[PDB]
Amino acid sequence: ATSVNERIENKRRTALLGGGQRRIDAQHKRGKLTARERISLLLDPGSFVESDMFVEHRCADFGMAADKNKFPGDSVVTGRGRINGRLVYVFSQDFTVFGGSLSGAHAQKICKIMDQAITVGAPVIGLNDSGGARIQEGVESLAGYADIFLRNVTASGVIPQISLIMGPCAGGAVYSPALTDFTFMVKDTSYLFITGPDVVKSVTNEDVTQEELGGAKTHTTMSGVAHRAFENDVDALCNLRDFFNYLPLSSQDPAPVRECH
Amino acid sequence: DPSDRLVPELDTIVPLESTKAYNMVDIIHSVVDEREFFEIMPNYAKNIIVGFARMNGRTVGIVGNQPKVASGCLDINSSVKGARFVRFCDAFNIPLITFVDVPGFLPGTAQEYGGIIRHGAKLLYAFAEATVPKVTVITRKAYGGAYDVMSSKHLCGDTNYAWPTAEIAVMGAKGAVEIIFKGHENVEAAQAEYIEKFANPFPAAVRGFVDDIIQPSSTRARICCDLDVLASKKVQRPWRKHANIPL
Amino acid sequence: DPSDRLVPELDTIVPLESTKAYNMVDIIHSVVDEREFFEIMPNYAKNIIVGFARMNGRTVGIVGNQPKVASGCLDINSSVKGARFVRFCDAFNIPLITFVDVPGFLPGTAQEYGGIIRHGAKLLYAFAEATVPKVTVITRKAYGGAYDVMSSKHLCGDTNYAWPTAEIAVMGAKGAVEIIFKGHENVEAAQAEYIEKFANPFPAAVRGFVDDIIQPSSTRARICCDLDVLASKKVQRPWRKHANIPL
Amino acid sequence: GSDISIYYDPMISKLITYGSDRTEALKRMADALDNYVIRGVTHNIALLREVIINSRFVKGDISTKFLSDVYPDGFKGHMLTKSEKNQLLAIASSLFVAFQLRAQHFQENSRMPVIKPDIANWELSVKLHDKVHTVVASNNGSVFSV
Ligand SMILES: CCC(=O)SCCNC(=O)CCNC(=O)[C@H](O)C(C)(C)COP(=O)(O)OP(=O)(O)OC[C@H]1O[C@@H](n2cnc3c(N)ncnc32)[C@H](O)[C@@H]1OP(=O)(O)O
Ligand SMILES: *C(=O)CCCC[C@@H]1SC[C@@H]2NC(=O)N[C@@H]21
Repeated sequence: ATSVNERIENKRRTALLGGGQRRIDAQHKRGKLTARERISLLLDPGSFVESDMFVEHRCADFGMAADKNKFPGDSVVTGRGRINGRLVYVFSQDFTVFGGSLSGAHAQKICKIMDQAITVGAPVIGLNDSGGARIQEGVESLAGYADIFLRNVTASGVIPQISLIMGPCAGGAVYSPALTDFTFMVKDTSYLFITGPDVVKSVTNEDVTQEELGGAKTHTTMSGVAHRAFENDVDALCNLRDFFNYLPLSSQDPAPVRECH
Repeated sequence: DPSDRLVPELDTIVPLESTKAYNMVDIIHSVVDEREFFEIMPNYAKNIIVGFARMNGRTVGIVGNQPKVASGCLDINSSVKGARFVRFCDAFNIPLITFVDVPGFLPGTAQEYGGIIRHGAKLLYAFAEATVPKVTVITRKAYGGAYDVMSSKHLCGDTNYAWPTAEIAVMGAKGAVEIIFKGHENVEAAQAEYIEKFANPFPAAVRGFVDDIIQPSSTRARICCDLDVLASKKVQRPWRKHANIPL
Repeated sequence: DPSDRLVPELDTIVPLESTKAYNMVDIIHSVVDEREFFEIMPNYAKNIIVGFARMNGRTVGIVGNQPKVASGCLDINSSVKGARFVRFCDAFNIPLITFVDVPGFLPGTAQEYGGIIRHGAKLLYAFAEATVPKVTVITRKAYGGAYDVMSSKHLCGDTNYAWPTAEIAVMGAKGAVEIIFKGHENVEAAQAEYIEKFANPFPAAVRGFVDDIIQPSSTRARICCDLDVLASKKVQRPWRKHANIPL
Repeated sequence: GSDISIYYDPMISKLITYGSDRTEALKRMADALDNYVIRGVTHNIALLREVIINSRFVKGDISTKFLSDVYPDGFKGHMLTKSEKNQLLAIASSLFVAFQLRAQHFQENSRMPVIKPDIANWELSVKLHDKVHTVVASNNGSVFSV
C-alpha cells in the first residue's frame, strides 16, 4: 500500500485547475478564458501533448516554501500539438497562478519547449497573459527573461514565432512578444506597457488609464507594436488558427502550397 | 480558383485623372485567390497595405500603396511597416507581389525631424536584399526615389509590369519644366511636349525597365505563371556574419 | 499494428516489492509491432538486452536492463555490448528506445581489476554522443551514476518518461540515511520521511528531469507519436576528426 | 467594373423569360434569377424573387397596390419555412465542414509529414436570426449527412 499512486492523480487534479476554482471564476467574470481551454480551442482535438506537468518553483524565501504556495505547473502550460495536421509547439501563461508571474520553473519550461521546437524545426506559439517578473524569485526571474530573450533571438529567422497577448502584460514580459515575428491582441482585455499608470502619474505627473496607456487600440493604431486586434478570445483563437496555415514550419521548407478549385 | 482567370473589372479601376483616388484593396481582392486577403496592420499607417494571400494555392506576401489615404505617399510608419513585413517574407521563402502607385515621400519638417531618411532606407534595404521571387505591377505612377524603393527592376527584381496608366517619371511635370526651362518663358508648349513624351510608361519600357505593358484584365494570369517559373529561383551573395540594417 | 494499440498487460508487470524481479523482454514484446524482436547476443551478458524491432513500421534499436539475472546491474560485458550496439544504431540513423531498471554496478574486486570504470565510460559515451532520437522509459529504479549512464534527460536525451512505480535516487534509502543521519541515532522518523519523500519519481518530475509520468498501458501509443515528431531532429556539434572512446 | 453614379437611373438590368405557359415562365424566371451574380452594389433581387413566387401573384389576382398591401410595414425578406430552414442550416454546415476539410490539404513536405485529423462527426452550433441549432455533420466523400 503506497500513497504515491494516489499522489499521481492528486497532483494531476491540482494541476488541471491551476490556482483554484475561485480564481477561474474571477477569470471568467473578467471575460477571459484559462490557459488550458485556450490551448484546447487552438489545437486540433485530441492532439495536445503537455510537457512538465509536475514542475514546481524552487523558491525557498519570503514564505514561498509553504505548501500552499506550491502549484504544480507554475503558471504556464507548455506542450506540442497540431493545427490542420501540422506540428506546432505552444505555451500559454496562466494568470491564475501568481498573476502569471514568471519564476525560474516558468522560464525553464518555456526554454525547454523552445529548444525542442528549434531542434525539430517547428513554429512556436505563445499565449501571453502575465503580470511580469516574480519579485520573490529575485534575479532568477531576470535570468529566465534573459534566457527566453536569447532563445527568441537565436530562433529568429529559423522558425516562425507568433505571440498572442490576451491579458495585461507588464514589465519584462513585453519584450518577448516584440522579438517574435508577429504580435496579435485582444480588444478590451489585453494590455502591453513597461510601466503602469501609477508610476507614470507619480513620475511624469499625468493621468492615464490602462486602456489609454497600453490598450489594444493604442498599440494597433498609434504605436505600431501589435499587428492585429480581435474582438474576444474565441475570435482571436479562430483568426490565429486561420493565420497559422499561411506560414511554413521552418526556414528549411518552401512556402506552403494548398489546393485550388 | 483557376490560375488563368480573367479579371476584367480592373480594366477601368484607375481613374483617368491623376487627382482622383481609388482603393488598392479592391485590386488586391480581385487578383488573389478566392478574393481572400489577410491584412496585417489594417488600422495603422493606412497609406500602405501589407498582408498575406494565396496565388494558385501558394502563399504570397502583398505590399501595395494606398492612394485613398494620404494620396499614397510614403512616410516613417509606412516605411517601417512595409520593411519588417518584407524582411519576414524574404526570411521564410515567401514570394512578394508589389503594387506601386506613389507620388513620393510626404514632405514637412515633422518628417525630417523624425528621421524619414532612416526609415526610407529601411524600406529600400528590405526590398533590396530580398532573394525570394518578386513580382511588381505599376498601376498609376512612381515618381522619384520612391520608384526605386518600391522594388524596381534594378534591385534584382524578377518581373516588373506596368499598366497603360503607369507614369514612371523623375518627378512632377511642373517641377521638371521649371528646373529645365528656366528662361524659356514659353512653358505653354513645353507642357505639351513634356506630357506627350514623358507622361507615360514609354521611357521606362523603351530601355527594359519594365518587362511589358500588360492589360489589367490579364494581371492575375500574368502573375501566376511567373510564380510557376520563379519557384526554383536561387542566387548567391558574398559571405558575411550579417549586414547593417539602417535602423 | 496500430500505433495507438493499448497495452494493459503492462499495468501490473512490475512487482510491488523491490526484491522481486520480472522479465524485460515481455515489455519489449508487448510494446513493439506484432511482438517481433530480433535480439543481439541473447546468450552473452544477459543482464542487458539489445536488439532491433519496429515501431509504426520504422526500425528502432532497443536497449534495456534485465532484472532477472544479476538484478540488472551493469558490468564489463554488458557495458561493452550495449555501447557497441548503441554506437551502431546512432551511426545509421536508427532511433533508440531505452528501458531503465538498474540499481548500479555490482561490486567486487574482479570488476575493479578488469577495468569496470573504462567500460562504464564506454556505455556512457555511447549514449552521450548519439544524435538520433532517444526515447527513455524508467520502469522501476535508476540509482546513482548508472542513471546518468542509461541515457538520462541531461545527456541530450529527447524524451524521458517514468512509470508510476519508478524511483530515482543517489542510492537506496539505507545508505543515504546512514551517511546523512549519524547524530540522530534513530531510524524511526528518518527512514519513514526518506521513503515517503525520496522513494518515488516525484523529485525527478518536479525538477523537470522527466517529461511526464505515464500509465504503462499508454507506453506504446506514447512512444510512436514521439517517433513521429522526432523524425526530423537535427543537431550541430563542434568539428573534430573523431573523439577518444575510453576503450 | 461598371459603376453606378448619382447622375443616371439606377437600372442595373432587365431580365426576361419566355415559356409555353405562365408556370413555365415563372419557373424560368426563378431559375435565372437565382443564378444571377452581382457583387459590389445592393440589388433588389430578393424583392423580385419573393414577388414571383408569391401565392397571390401565381393565382393571378393583383392590383396596382399589390406591393403596398402584401407588405404593410415594409419589405422583410423571405419567411422561410421549417423545411427550408433545415435545408439552409444543412447547406451552411456542409459548406463550413467542406472549408475546414479543404484547409488540411497541404502538399507533401517529405521532411515534416502531416497527420490529417480523423474527425468522424463535426458537432456545430449554428446561430440563425436569434435561434441556436445543434448540427451533427458527417462526410464520406462528396456526400454530407447532416
Ligand atoms: C521589467 C522587468 C520586471 O522585473 S517586471 C515586474 C512586474 N512589475 C510590476 O510592477 C507588477 C505590476 N502588476 C500589476 O500592476 C497588476 O498585477 C496587473 C499586471 C496590472 C494585473 O492587473 P489586474 O487585471 O487588475 O489583476 P490583479 O492586479 O488583481 O492581480 C491579481 C494577482 O496577480 C498577482 N500578481 C500580478 N503580478 C505579480 C507579480 N509580478 N509578482 C507576484 N504577483 C503578481 C498579484 O499579487 C495579485 O495577487 P492577489 O490575487 O490580488 O492576491
Ligand atoms: C436618367 O438618367 C435616366 C433616364 C431614363 C428614365 C426616364 S425618366 C422616368 C421614366 N421612367 C422610366 O422608367 N424611364 C423614364
